[PDB]
Amino acid sequence: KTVHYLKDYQTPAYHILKTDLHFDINEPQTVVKSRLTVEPQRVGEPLVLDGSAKLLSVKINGAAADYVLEGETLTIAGVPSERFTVEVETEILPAENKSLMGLYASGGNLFTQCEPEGFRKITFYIDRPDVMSKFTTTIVADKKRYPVLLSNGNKIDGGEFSDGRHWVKWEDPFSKPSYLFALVAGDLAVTEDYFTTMSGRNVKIEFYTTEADKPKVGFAVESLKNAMKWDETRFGLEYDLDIFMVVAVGDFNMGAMENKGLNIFNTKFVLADSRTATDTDFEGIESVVGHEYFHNWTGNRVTCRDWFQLSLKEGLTVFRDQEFSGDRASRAVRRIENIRLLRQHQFPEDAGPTAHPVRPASYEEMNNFYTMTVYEKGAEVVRMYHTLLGEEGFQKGMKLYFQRHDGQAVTCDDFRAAMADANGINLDQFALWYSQAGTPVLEAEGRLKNNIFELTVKQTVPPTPDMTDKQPMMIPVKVGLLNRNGEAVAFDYQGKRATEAVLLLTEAEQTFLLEGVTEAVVPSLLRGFSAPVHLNYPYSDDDLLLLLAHDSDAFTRWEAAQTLYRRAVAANLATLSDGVELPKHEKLLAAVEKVISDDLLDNAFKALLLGVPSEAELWDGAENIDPLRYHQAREALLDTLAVHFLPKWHELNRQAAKQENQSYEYSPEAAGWRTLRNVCRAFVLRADPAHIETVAEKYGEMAQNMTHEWGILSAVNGNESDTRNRLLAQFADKFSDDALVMDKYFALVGSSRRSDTLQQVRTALQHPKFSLENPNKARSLIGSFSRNVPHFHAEDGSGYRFIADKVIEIDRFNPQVAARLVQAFNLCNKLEPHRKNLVKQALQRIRAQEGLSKDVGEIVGKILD
Ligand SMILES: N[C@@H](CNCc1ccccc1)P(=O)(O)O
Ligand SMILES: [Zn+2]
Repeated sequence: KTVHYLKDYQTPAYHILKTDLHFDINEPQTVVKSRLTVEPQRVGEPLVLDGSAKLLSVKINGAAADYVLEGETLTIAGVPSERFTVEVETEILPAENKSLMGLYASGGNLFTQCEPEGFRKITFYIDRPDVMSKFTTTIVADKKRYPVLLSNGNKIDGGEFSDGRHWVKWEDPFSKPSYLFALVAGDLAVTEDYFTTMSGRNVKIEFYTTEADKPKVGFAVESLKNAMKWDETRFGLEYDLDIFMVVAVGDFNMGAMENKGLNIFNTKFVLADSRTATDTDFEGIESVVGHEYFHNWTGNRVTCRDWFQLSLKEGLTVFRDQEFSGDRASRAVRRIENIRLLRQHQFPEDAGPTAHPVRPASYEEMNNFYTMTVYEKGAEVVRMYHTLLGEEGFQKGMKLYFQRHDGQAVTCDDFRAAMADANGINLDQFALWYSQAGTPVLEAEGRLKNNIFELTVKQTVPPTPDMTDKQPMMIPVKVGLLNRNGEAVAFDYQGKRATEAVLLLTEAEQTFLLEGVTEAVVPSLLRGFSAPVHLNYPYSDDDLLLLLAHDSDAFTRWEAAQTLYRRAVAANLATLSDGVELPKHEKLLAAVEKVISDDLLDNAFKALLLGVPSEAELWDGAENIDPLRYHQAREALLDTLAVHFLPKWHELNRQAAKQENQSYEYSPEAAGWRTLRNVCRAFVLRADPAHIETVAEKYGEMAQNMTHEWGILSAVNGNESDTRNRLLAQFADKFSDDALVMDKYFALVGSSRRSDTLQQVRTALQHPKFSLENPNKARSLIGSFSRNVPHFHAEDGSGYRFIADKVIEIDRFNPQVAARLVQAFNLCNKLEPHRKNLVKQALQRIRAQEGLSKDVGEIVGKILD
C-alpha cells in the first residue's frame, strides 16, 4: 500500500513550461489532445506522467513514443536532453463519471473538478502543484447543446464550423499548477456585472447558472463585489484579470473551487432568495464567495509546494474569509460561531483515531485531508500570528510573503518565515503548531498575594496516533481581571498598565505576574479564544455567573454559559444514573433568567448564550461512552429550560416578531431577531408539543421566508404528532422543484428524534427527488442520520448497520462522500462495550468489501487498527 511522506519530497525531474489543450466534445465521448512543452530539470531521468483516462496515443516530438503504461503511470525512458514536446491523446466518457472528479456531466452540462489530483483523470500529466505551466485551451462542441464554452483566462479566439459546431480558445497568462485547471461546457444562463479595481481597471463579472436559478444569484454577485473591494482595502490586493467567472453546479463534492478566473461552486453557496434560503444560507454564500476570491492571492498567485502544505492556502484563506465576514457585520457573534464549530467538530477529530497535524507528515489518499483540522484549526493558527503581531505586523508579513513568493509553490515554513522576518521576531517554536497534532491542555491557577495577581499556567499536549513526543508550544493567552462588581480592573504587565494583556506561554510551566492590583479579582482567561486549546481554571458557579453577566469579552461570557450548561448536564447524568429526581439547577436557571431578560444583549449573541453544548462536546474526554445516556441528560436539561421559562419563550418570540417588522429579506439586523425567535420556537414546542396544531393552522401567515419555515419545521421535527409528518410532506410538495430546499427536507427526515426515523429515512431513499449519486442529497439524508445520536447509536445496532451499508454502496461510485460518511464511526474505541463490538463488526464488514477505495480503506484502518 502506497503511503506518501513529507520527508521524501524531491523537486520534479521535469518542468512543464507550456500546456496546450484541445477538447473535442462529442456524444458520448470527449477526446482530449495535449501539447506539453517540457523542460528537463534532471537530464536523463525517465519522464513519468500520471493518468487514468483511456489512452489513444503518445508522441515525443511528433513521433510515436516508446512508453509503458502501468497502473496510472505512463513512463517514457528515452527523452531528449533539452526542450521537447509531448503530445497525448485521451478519451473520456463524462456522463459515466459519478466520482465528480475530472471531467463529468451534470444536468446535461460538462464541468471539471481537478483539486487535488483530478486533472490526471483528463490527460496524462505531471499532476503535482510544484509544477506550474502556462495553459491555452481550445474547446470544440455542438453549438446548440453547448453554447457556453469556458476555461481559465482570457478568451482570445473563436468561431463557427459549418456542421453546427463552434469553438473557443482560452489563454491563461499566469503559470499555474494543474489542480487549478477548469473547463465548463453547456447551456447555461449568464448574469453580468462588473467591478473597477483601485488602479482603474474594469473587471467583467459573469455568473453562470441554470435558466431557472438565475433570479437567485444576485446576493452572490454583490458578495463578490464586496470581497473584491475588501481585499483591496484590508490587504491591498488587486485582481489581475479583466474577467472573473463563477459557475454554479448542483453535483459537486465539496463547497467550491478557486480555479483561476473560473470559480466553480456548489449551488448551495451561490443561490439564495428569502423564499428558499435561510439567513444562515446567505451568510454562507457571503463567506464562500469571499473565500474562493481570496484564494486568487492565497492559493493561486502563491500556491503549495506539495499537498502536505494544504493549510498554507486553506488555513490562511479561511482566516481571510472569517475576517471578511467579521468586517461586514456582527464580528463578535460570528467569531463565537467559528469557535463553536471548531470545538464541536475539530476537537473531536484531534482527540480521535484520524487526528493529524495541520501539516501532516504522511497520507495515503490526499482527499482525506480536506479536514476541519487543516481548515479551521489552520485558520486559528494563522489568527495567532495576528494576535502575536497585531494587524499592522500581520500585514507586514503578508507583504513580505508576496514579495518573496509571488509565482511560486511554497510551504507553511515560508509563511511563518515571512511573518518572523518582516517583524524581526523569532517564531521558531511556532512551527510546532504545524507539526504537532492534538488539542493542547492548559491548567491555570491564580492567587492575589500582596498587590500582585500571580497566574501559574501549565501546558501539555497528549500523544496522538502519529506522534507521542509533544514539546511545549507557543501559546498566547489573552487575560483581564474583574472585581466583585464585575468591572474591569487594571494591572501592570511588562511595563504597561492596561486592562488587558497577552500572556505568552512558551514553557511547560510559567508564572505571570500581574501587579498593581488593588482589588479582589477573578481572572478572565483566553479572551477571544486567543489560542485553540482546552483551559481549566478553578471557577466557582458564582465566578461563572459573574463572568457571564459582566465580562467585556464575548467569548469568555459565552464560555461561562457553556460551562454552567456542561456542569448541569453532568449533574443530570449523575441523578439519572442513581435513579433519583433531576437536580434543581437553581444557579443555572437564575443565570438564564438574567440572559433572557437582558435587552442590552445583541439578539444573535443572546441566542448563542441560550445554546446548550452538543452531545459530542459533552462526552469529550470520556471513555466507555453510552451516547444515549448523554442524549438523555442533555434532553432533560433542554426540557427543564423549555418548561421552566415557557411563558418567557413566548414573550421573547412576540418581541422578536414585532422587531422584525415585516423585513423578511436578509440583513444582519433582521437575521439576529429571527435567530432568537427560532431558539424560542424550539423551546416552546419542547414544553408544549400540542402547540404544533396552532402553528399548523397559521402556517401560511408565519412562512414569510425560509428562515421562518426552517425554524418552525426544525422546532417540530422531533414531535410525535402526525401533524409533523403532514407539515413536512407539505414542505416537500411546495418546494419539490427546488433542489436546495429538498436538501433541507431530507435533512429534517434524517435528523428527527422521533422513534420512527430509521424507517422514514429508508422511505426517503426512494423519494423521486432523492439521488444517492448526488452529494448534497446523500449528505442531507444519510449524513444527517449518521449524526442523529439516538438513532445512529441505537442499542440494537440498526444505525451502525444502515450507515455501513451506505458507505459500502456509495463507495462504489464516490469514495470521497463515502470516506467522510464512514467517519461517523470514529468514536468506536471510546464507546461502551456493546456498541463498540457492533461498530467494529460494521467496520470489518466495510473492510471486507472487494474493491474498497483507498479513501475509505485509509479511514477504516485508522479506526480499526
Ligand atoms: N480548494 C477548495 C477545495 N474544495 C474543492 C474540492 C477539493 C477536493 C475534492 C473535490 C472538490 P475550497 O477550500 O473549498 O476553496
Ligand atoms: Zn479553500
